[PDB]
Amino acid sequence: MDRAAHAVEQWRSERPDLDPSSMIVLGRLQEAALVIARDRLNPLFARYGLQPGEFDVLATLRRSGAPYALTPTALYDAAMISSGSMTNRIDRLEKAGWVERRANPADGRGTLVALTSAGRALIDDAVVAHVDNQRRVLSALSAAEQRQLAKLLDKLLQGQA
Amino acid sequence: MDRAAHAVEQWRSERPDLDPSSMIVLGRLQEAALVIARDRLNPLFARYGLQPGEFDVLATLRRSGAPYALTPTALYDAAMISSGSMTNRIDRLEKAGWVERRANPADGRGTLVALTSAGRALIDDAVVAHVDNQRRVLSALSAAEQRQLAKLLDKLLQGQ
DNA sequence: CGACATGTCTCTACGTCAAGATAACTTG
DNA sequence: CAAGTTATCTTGACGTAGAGACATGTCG
Repeated sequence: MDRAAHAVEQWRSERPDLDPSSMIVLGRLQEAALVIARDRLNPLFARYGLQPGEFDVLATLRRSGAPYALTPTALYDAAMISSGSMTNRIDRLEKAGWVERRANPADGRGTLVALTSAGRALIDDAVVAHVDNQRRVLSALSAAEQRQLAKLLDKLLQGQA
Repeated sequence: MDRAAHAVEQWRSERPDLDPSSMIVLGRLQEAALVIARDRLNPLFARYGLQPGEFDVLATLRRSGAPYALTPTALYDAAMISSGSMTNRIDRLEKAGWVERRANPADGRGTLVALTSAGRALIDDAVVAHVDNQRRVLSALSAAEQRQLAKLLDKLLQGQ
């Protein structure tokens, strides 16, 4: 029995008026996200000098195509964090020399965050190591099992939408 | 296309030398965990005056049975957080009157964190709402799909 | 226009990790 | 005993939400 299953057995004993079965799937979802980030993905980003959120900004800039420049709002909408938290991520990356701010010509309120050449070289390198890492994380599942997990998670996400 | 699928399409265009397929399942895993906690689970805990980690401690104490008393170590092992972070959680709950610290008779180094009557009443109500909340969250999946999701996540966790 | 909305940062306040401290426990 | 380990808290550092501030964009 894993953590989620054992916790459900305790609740079945302590509150027989309750059906706590839902705790298994959602507990394992939470635990999987935490463990995979903490033990597998984040140490790799750290070897490149990046926090996970910093890797995410560089990846979002890079995959958006030349000239690898996005507004803070596009970045925080993509990252699903607050505007102020995105300011902090940009500040860290800017000080490290991986991105550069400039005025957005399209909007007087705006800023464009752009990859530097050094930032682009870093993420171009890290993304390959990252995907290799992700594949190893998933290797306990067959190809078909990974596809079905992706489908089940999409159905669950569409449910929230 | 959802967020993960669109991100993968961008990578396929920008780095055709790369196979970014793994990003779909792991991106959706991360997004699902965040969105469900942010939009569904954590607001409910807040209605009871609890942070998610505080709910978790009270739940761990309650489900362990009378006298609902566990050591900080048993708690932080169950929560998968560090010892110092568990101190903070206990501090918040104790100040709020939901738990009480006492010396552990079994270990001179140790403490027992125990539910108060008010803390037990709080978690006994909140856990019912929480389970109702979880079931609605999962209602987009059939019973068989939820079982399959649970099995696939267990296989993935054992892999780690 | 003035009223309202948005982009973005600054700021407070909090949960978190890891390192360190130290009393007490374990081991041999 | 003497050395090593564990329980637990304290502490510095950092990411985070979201309120607030303010310049600039949008609306009738």
